[PDB]
Amino acid sequence: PVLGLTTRMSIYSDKSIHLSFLRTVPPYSHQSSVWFEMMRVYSWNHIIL
Amino acid sequence: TTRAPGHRAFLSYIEVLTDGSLVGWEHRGALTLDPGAGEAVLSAQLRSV
Repeated sequence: PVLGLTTRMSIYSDKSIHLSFLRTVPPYSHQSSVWFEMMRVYSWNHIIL
Repeated sequence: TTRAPGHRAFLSYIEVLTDGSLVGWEHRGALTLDPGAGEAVLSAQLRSV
């Protein structure tokens, strides 16, 4: 096993290549969950990304 | 299927290929089995086919 520190890269998330990888920092792709929360509290819709 | 890597993508390809066909495939169900539960544990729900 390997533990990852200060590494935010969404490639290291599919186990078909990296058999056993663990990290202590959320990846970049997880930021999308933050935008959803801001979208509903501020009453926003009709977005283009 | 089991929890071996690549199983998420494996079952996702069934629905796209089983839809929009004049033959009319019927899906009995999707089974998720874990070998670590026990030999006798699997037969409890595997028979529900």
